[PDB]
Amino acid sequence: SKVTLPPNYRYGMSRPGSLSDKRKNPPGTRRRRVPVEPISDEDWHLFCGDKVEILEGKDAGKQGKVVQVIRQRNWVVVEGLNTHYRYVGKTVDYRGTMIPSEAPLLHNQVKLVDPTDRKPTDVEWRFTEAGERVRVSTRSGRIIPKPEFPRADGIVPETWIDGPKDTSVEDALEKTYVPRLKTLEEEVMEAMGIQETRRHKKVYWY
Amino acid sequence: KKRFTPPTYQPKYK
Amino acid sequence: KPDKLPLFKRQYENTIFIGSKTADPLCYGHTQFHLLPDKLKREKLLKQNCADQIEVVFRANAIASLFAWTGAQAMYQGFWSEADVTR
Amino acid sequence: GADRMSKWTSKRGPRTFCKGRGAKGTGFHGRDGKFVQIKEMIPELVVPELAGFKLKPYVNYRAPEGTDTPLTAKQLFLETAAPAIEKDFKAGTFDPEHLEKYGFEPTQEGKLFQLYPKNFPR
Amino acid sequence: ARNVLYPLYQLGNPQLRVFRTNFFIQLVRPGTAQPEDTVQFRIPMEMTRVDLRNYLERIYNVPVAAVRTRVQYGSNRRRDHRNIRIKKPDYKVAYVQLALGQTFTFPDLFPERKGASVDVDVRDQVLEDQRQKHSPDPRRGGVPGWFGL
Amino acid sequence: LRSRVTDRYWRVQEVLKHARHFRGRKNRCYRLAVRAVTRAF
Amino acid sequence: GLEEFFDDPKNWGEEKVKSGASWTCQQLRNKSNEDLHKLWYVLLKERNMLLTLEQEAKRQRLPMPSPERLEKVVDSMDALDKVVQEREDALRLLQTGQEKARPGAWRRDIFGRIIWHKFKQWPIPWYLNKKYNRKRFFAMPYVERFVRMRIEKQARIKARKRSLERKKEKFLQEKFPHL
Amino acid sequence: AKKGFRAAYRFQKELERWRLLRCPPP
Amino acid sequence: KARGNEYQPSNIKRKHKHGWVRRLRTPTGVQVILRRMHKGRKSLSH
Amino acid sequence: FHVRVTLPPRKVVDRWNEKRAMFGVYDNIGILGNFEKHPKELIKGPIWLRGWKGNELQRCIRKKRMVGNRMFIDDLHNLNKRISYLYKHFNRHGKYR
RNA sequence: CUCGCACACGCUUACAUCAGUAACUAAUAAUAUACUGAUAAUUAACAACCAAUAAACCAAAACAACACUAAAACGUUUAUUAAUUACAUUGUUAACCCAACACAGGAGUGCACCAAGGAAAGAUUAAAAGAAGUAAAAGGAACUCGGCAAACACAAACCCCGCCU
RNA sequence: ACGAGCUACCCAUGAGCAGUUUAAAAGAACCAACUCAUCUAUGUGGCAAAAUAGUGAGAAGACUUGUAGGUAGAGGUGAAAA
RNA sequence: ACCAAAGCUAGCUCAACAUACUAAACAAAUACAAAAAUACACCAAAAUAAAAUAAAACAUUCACCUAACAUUAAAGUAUAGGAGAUAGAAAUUUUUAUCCUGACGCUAUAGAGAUAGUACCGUAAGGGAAAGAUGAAAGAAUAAAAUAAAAGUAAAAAAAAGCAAA
Ligand SMILES: [Mg+2]
Ligand SMILES: [Mg+2]
Ligand SMILES: [Mg+2]
Ligand SMILES: [Mg+2]
Ligand SMILES: [Mg+2]
Ligand SMILES: [Mg+2]
Ligand SMILES: [Mg+2]
Ligand SMILES: [Mg+2]
Ligand SMILES: [Mg+2]
Ligand SMILES: [Mg+2]
Ligand SMILES: [Mg+2]
Ligand SMILES: [Mg+2]
Ligand SMILES: [Mg+2]
Ligand SMILES: [Mg+2]
Ligand SMILES: [Mg+2]
Ligand SMILES: [Mg+2]
Ligand SMILES: [Mg+2]
Ligand SMILES: [Mg+2]
Ligand SMILES: [Mg+2]
Ligand SMILES: [Mg+2]
Ligand SMILES: [Mg+2]
Ligand SMILES: [Mg+2]
Ligand SMILES: [Mg+2]
Ligand SMILES: [Mg+2]
Ligand SMILES: [Mg+2]
Ligand SMILES: [Mg+2]
Ligand SMILES: [Mg+2]
Ligand SMILES: [Mg+2]
Ligand SMILES: [Mg+2]
Ligand SMILES: [Mg+2]
Ligand SMILES: [Mg+2]
Ligand SMILES: [Mg+2]
Ligand SMILES: [Mg+2]
Ligand SMILES: [Mg+2]
Ligand SMILES: [Mg+2]
Ligand SMILES: [Mg+2]
Ligand SMILES: [Mg+2]
Ligand SMILES: [Mg+2]
Ligand SMILES: [Mg+2]
Ligand SMILES: [Mg+2]
Ligand SMILES: [Mg+2]
Ligand SMILES: [Mg+2]
Ligand SMILES: [Mg+2]
Ligand SMILES: [Mg+2]
Ligand SMILES: [Mg+2]
Repeated sequence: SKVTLPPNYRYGMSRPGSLSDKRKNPPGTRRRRVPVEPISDEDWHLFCGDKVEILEGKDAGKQGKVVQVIRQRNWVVVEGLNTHYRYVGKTVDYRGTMIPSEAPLLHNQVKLVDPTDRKPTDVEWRFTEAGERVRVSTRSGRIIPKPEFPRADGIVPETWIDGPKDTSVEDALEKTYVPRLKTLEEEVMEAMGIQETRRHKKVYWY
Repeated sequence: KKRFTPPTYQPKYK
Repeated sequence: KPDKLPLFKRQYENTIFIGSKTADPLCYGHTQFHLLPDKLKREKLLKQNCADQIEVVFRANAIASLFAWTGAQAMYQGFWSEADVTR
Repeated sequence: GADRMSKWTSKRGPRTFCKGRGAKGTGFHGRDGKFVQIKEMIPELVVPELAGFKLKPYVNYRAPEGTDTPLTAKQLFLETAAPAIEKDFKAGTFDPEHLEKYGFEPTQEGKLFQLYPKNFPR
Repeated sequence: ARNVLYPLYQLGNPQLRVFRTNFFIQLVRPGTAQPEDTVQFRIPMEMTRVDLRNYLERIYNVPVAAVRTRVQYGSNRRRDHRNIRIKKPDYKVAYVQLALGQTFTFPDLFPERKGASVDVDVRDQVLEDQRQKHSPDPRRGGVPGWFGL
Repeated sequence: LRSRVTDRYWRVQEVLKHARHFRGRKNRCYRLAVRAVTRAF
Repeated sequence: GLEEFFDDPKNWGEEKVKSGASWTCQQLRNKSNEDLHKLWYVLLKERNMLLTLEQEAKRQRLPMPSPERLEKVVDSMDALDKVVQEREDALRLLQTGQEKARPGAWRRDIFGRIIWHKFKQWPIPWYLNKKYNRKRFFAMPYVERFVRMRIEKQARIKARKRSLERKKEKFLQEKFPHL
Repeated sequence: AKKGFRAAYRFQKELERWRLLRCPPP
Repeated sequence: KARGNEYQPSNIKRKHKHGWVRRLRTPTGVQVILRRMHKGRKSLSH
Repeated sequence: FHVRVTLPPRKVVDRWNEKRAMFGVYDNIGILGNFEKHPKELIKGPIWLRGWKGNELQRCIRKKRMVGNRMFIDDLHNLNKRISYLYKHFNRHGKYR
């Protein structure tokens, strides 16, 4: 299932259907539109899970790993570099667990760094002779591998145990289709031995 | 002539 | 609740009738005969998958009809809730 | 006044307005006013035997998927009739006039489950 | 099945068969005290008594005896932020009375765990102790206790 | 080309400065101040 | 087998219940029609059980344990239905050549629009049908004016959408002078 | 929104005057 | 005597006077429906 | 009469962009070009207003005559009503007569 | 103090359970059938959809014995065809509808005049003026356009105009 | 173009009138339900854009009333009050 | 000190080019009382525009008035007109291909009515709105800074006498 959003919607690093986002922007609000630089999917070279460097901010020159990207506002966020401190445990007469949350950053402020020399580079998309599209650095002239990142589900295929209601891999990949010219209905009738002799009468369509 | 002025109700939204 | 039998409430004339008016000298009953309808036939119940209902329908018909007719006799004689029956 | 945006269902009218909710009919009206239900009009669920079925509603998580290749008429023909046509043409017995032996149905009015008129719901 | 075109029936036509049914039903706990042999389902609005009887007798092999259906109307009174009525969908409710004397009671699908209750009590006690130790000393009169001297 | 007056604040204040010491609403309301200031002059 | 509407009794109180991934179109196509027909009811039972669990969770005012199972089951059933529909469409294209499984015609109703009138199944021909005969598939001469208004309204909407998009592009170029 | 800079500058002068009248600098 | 209650509701009269079939049975009612469609009305008839 | 409390963003307008630098560059195309083209042909705009000038009534009349066969229904109706109103006002109303 | 129960028409969940009411609805509070959120609900036997083609058929309903005039809705049988085989579909809540309102108004029918429904007064004091009622010495229309209103009266007459309902 | 869901008049289909006096169901009489609205007093941004209280007329008929249909503005309908 | 005040965006407007013009959705149901799968029919219809106005009245007349021929002239000419108001050609002439298209148009009482033909108002045809503002981050609300500038109040009720001021 998917949620619908008004055209005048502002993205705030929160899930659109989440309670925090709902309380931040009620369904009856329409805020001023922020200018977002148009960057296409074929030109968005900032992925999730790769090491990047910070250009401007309090942590100038520091490097961190990207943990999330928001294409709507051209935002990229790194874990624990550009941080402001906030209290998460709030009660009537008790406080604590003051954690550093981190603010989002723009593509003009975050640029990819190659793992060879660990120095900032500019990334340009190139088409390899093998039929693959891999990012190629221009300052040094080297390819940057795709930063594989775990999915939000939290399960890795290397360690998975089948439950009572999961098919085995061999059963799932077993091929038993015989491509003949019979419908599913006819094949099921033949398989189960259901015999029907009489046929439908003339039916007019108009 | 029996001239009468019918009252006009305010819009319900306000 | 009685509504799950299912039973449904209705409002109309509530009468206590024996088969004849109170002026009838034959105010006592001897035997009733009740014919089951085509809806409650044995074959219909078997198709409906109600094998043990074949006797339940008879029991319900007998209980309801005989109670109604005996109570009509009693109230024709002059007995009611606060004048409970003596015979 | 009455509403106009609300749906005009059978709950919003008089006693004489008894509109169906979308269920298919299952019979007609008999002689003495009762409803005669036709057995053939009632759908019969063709439910298979799942006792010895070794498949589950979910697949293994490590099982690989495949590239999306939707089945087309060309692929179906290549799979079901192309080898037979090629073998018969090599043998020299191929008859262009008669194709009913290869699964081709010149007329759909004969068989039970017709394709264009769509005589079957599902 | 629903949202499909049933073939027209005429005298002598073949029996109508549905292979992959499109009907999905739910088993609900009755909100009112029902007899032991009555089971409450929420069924699609296109389903009939005969369809539900076949659905229960064939797919699940349940010896049903009676089926009674009604249509429950969803409320259309709640208004959106644009003063537009929001309608809860109508739904069909079916009561199925079993045949062979079987009695069905809706189970407790969320049994509370003693270990979970103990863990919750321990967490609550720890939170209360943390609040008590974070509470300022009345005798200090608002002077912070972080500084040594 | 839509033209609107943007110095109406100063236009009003130039008159209201001469009526600050009046009594009633003549020291606040511009409609009642312009008549009172003219009579004062 | 009325207990099939519920999960295993040992998983009733569990907060999270794990399950495998959803079925995919290639895996469904690899299977035969017998296995597809059986898997339809295999998924139907699980979908009914999950709907029962969701309704019970709503009734008890508790979160449903791992509600992604219902989404996975719905996706698997949709994939199976799509595979069966693709096979039926390919076979009917091979045998009859008709793209649509239901007869229809491009008609012009009294409102001037061009509609796709699907054909219904009747026991009598069209010229003997009381209900069908009083329908009108044609436009009277007074409908051309409203058709022209519809055309002009759509043209205005499209033109102002294009102007809005051009203005947005120009504003973005002015705001980000990266050239 | 009224287009113009003269009104904004004049009101900035007025705001500076009000601030000086409210908090006289030493 | 007292006015203001000139509307006595009845679904049969409502549908027979301002219904879809009533509108479409006459050329002028079709024009009314076309006008409502052009304006963009949510409900063309009762 | 409430006026804004913040400085508006000062527009950095340049006088040496392409349009401002080449404004009306071929205004003397005829005079300095051995006449073939009038300065009329350099005017870009509506078809009924290229190299022409008139008051509101004349402009409406010319628009109806030139592009009146391609106007929308309501646009043509509004143009006809405006033409009628302008005719009546100009030929029947005023002071100097 | 007594307009209550149900059905038809009408509104469509305003009905029920739990919880909350600082504020929003009640023209005020208490809290709640009228506000808020969550969850549930109206189960058919009652009601709706529920044969044609020809023929025999003058002889009212009013306790209908038999009649009056204004001449009166309401039906069986015979013959030919009526798929034939459990379980079809739909309405089942409410303190409710039409009057801008939680309006002293307008609302069909069957039952009884309470065995069912409700409360005229938020708390004081007992100024004027105002509305309603009760009683009043002697007089009894002397008031007033008029015996209007009121009354322990509630009767008999003479004209004008329309025959009369 | 839209309006006879109020109202004017018709067309179908139904329903009401209890008690008393009279060979009477007599466009008779008393008087209920019911239908109208004579007079007065309150009310006059009121309970009400026509009401409340008292008092009145009819109440087996040229009567009241439910449902549905018809007559539409250079017109309809009208026991004429334009 | 309350009430309050200020954003710059949503989007609109006018033209040019243009494929050549009733968008997307149309699984099922939709002109039975629309969204109700299923029975022996009947279907279709045309007949001038009128008037408000001008002629200071009003009777003949009254440009445009939902029918193509555009532009430069002939020309407001010949003509037609209670020969009044006004209406008004033609014969005959001119018009070189494409890009160079955006704005001395508006910025939430403006610009489309539009956040929308939606709420709401009418039996219906129909009429028809108002309502947005923090921030890079609110996954920074023991939240931070700018105005504290309208009318209306409070801080702070009034002391003979009078268009309230000089
Ligand atoms: Mg309405
Ligand atoms: Mg109904
Ligand atoms: Mg009803
Ligand atoms: Mg039956
Ligand atoms: Mg039912
Ligand atoms: Mg009204
Ligand atoms: Mg209502
Ligand atoms: Mg509630
Ligand atoms: Mg209150
Ligand atoms: Mg009820
Ligand atoms: Mg009181
Ligand atoms: Mg007094
Ligand atoms: Mg008094
Ligand atoms: Mg007295
Ligand atoms: Mg006295
Ligand atoms: Mg006197
Ligand atoms: Mg006197
Ligand atoms: Mg008197
Ligand atoms: Mg007397
Ligand atoms: Mg007297
Ligand atoms: Mg008389
Ligand atoms: Mg006489
Ligand atoms: Mg009518
Ligand atoms: Mg009528
Ligand atoms: Mg009588
Ligand atoms: Mg009489
Ligand atoms: Mg009265
Ligand atoms: Mg009195
Ligand atoms: Mg009376
Ligand atoms: Mg009388
Ligand atoms: Mg009399
Ligand atoms: Mg006239
Ligand atoms: Mg007339
Ligand atoms: Mg007269
Ligand atoms: Mg007169
Ligand atoms: Mg004139
Ligand atoms: Mg004049
Ligand atoms: Mg005159
Ligand atoms: Mg005149
Ligand atoms: Mg004219
Ligand atoms: Mg002449
Ligand atoms: Mg003259
Ligand atoms: Mg606006
Ligand atoms: Mg002030
Ligand atoms: Mg003085």
